[PDB]
Amino acid sequence: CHKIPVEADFLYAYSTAPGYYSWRNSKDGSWFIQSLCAMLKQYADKLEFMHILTRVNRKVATEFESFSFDATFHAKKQIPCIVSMLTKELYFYH
Amino acid sequence: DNSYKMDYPEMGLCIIINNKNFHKSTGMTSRSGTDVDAANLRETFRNLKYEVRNKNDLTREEIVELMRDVSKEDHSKRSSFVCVLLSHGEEGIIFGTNGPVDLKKITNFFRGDRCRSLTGKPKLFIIQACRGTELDCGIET
Amino acid sequence: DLGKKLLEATRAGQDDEVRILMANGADVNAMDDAGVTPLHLAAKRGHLEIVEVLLKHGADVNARDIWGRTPLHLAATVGHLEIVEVLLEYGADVNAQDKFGKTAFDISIDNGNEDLAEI
Repeated sequence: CHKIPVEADFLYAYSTAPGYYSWRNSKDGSWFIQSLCAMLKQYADKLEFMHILTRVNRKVATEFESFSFDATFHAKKQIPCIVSMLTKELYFYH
Repeated sequence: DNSYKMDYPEMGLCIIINNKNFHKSTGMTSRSGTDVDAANLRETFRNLKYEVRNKNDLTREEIVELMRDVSKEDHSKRSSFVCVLLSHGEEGIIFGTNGPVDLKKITNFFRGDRCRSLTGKPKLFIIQACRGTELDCGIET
Repeated sequence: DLGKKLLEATRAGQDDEVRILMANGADVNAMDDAGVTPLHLAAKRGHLEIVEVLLKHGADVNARDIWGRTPLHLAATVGHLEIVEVLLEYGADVNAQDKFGKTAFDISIDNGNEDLAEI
């Protein structure tokens, strides 16, 4: 009989790359969730999910930089990490 | 076909675990701004027609129990499943209020063979949590 | 935001500006996105009197930055005996470990500070 892997059809949308800290702001929230929500609001009716998550990657990568009064933590950057075991395209407007 | 079937009667569950405050014994700081995330996520996913369920300040045991219970629900009328994790973290790890949970243990409940009403359906785990303490210094564009 | 200006004044060592800002209701436990508080800054930059005025007005003696470091860790790194003592008096936790498993005692050993290790 035909089977699929038990690990198939999972997507893990990580806020950050393996090994890395994940940045948050006290008033606006985390960089990743901000960008994810904003990109879903703008593109959930226009783009496939992977392409929405790619806009999130760019938004987080380009529009955010850490501010710290401690130079150790200042001017730091963040890339999210899309991990897809999906077998199909995902459109929210279907 | 090339696209997941998304015209089931329901879009699916959106489980949000929002851990802000942590036991003194852990030595973990309060996660200021996480409520802003949780509210933002509920608004966003409810507008996408997801059935949003917010859980605040869950212990490691509560997280596991919740996920086991949710995976044992009838998802047959649901197109997909979403789980959002907002907590402290380490590589492969999400924190309950009282200590670490293995992310693999959480997601295993939803394996194709263990959650049969979600077999063949997209299972989305959105993980807002540290994966270590490493900092990206960046590079000029 | 007064909380930003407090962090700013604390870092620059402006003891007077620190006092003025607090009188206007500036959050003594204000944070940047790395969890760095005025107490962290005052301890690191060696501003003893500022450390004392922050703690007097309820500064979190065991606040942690994103690397799990407390003001006691930072005071230990530069080796400021008086700040370490004042921090300890306000209930700083000697057993507190950063995300790298280091205590203030462990930093004093690595810096070769004999006077600090005993305290």
